Amino acid sequence: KTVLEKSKAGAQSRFDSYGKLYDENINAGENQAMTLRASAAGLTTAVQ
Amino acid sequence: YKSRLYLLWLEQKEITKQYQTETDYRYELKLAHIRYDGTWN
Repeated sequence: KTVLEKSKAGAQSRFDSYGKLYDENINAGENQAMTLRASAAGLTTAVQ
Repeated sequence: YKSRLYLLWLEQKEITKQYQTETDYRYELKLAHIRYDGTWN
């Protein structure tokens, strides 16, 4: 019984991890990298 | 002008005038306006 319980604990440590990860889909940093590329993509106007 | 920002400025270019060699100035007016995206025209 305790063997099953330890396996349950492990499996749930995982569900909790992938839960918390899925919940913050895009990290502050990651969104900043994306918006940087967005900024570089613009400004065709000015160089024209 | 018509609810958009425009600016005017005037630039002077050095031009020599023809038997006499003399430094003289020519003046031209220039206009610009700001596009929607934020880039100056």
